[PDB]
Amino acid sequence: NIEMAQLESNDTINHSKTELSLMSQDESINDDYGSIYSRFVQIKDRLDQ
Amino acid sequence: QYELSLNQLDKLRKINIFNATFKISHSGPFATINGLRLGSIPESVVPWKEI
Repeated sequence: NIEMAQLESNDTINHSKTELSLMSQDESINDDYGSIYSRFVQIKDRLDQ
Repeated sequence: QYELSLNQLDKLRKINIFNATFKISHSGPFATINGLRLGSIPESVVPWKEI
């Protein structure tokens, strides 16, 4: 029974740690900023060109 | 790339001066034109072909 509870606790620990450590949502900010910077670059560099 | 773009902006600010090529500035006692020293003093004379 302690092993079954340890199984549920193991799945819980794994899922919780995986969800908490990296949700992949943090990369969206750098992706947006990178995209905006990409637009600014593609504009200004060609303009100066 | 953005750094290169800013460098191109400064290069544009310098490109506003594009009308100046042969342009003469003042260096030492004399004034040189586009990097060519003109005139000669009693101390250090310049070359004839340079003038």
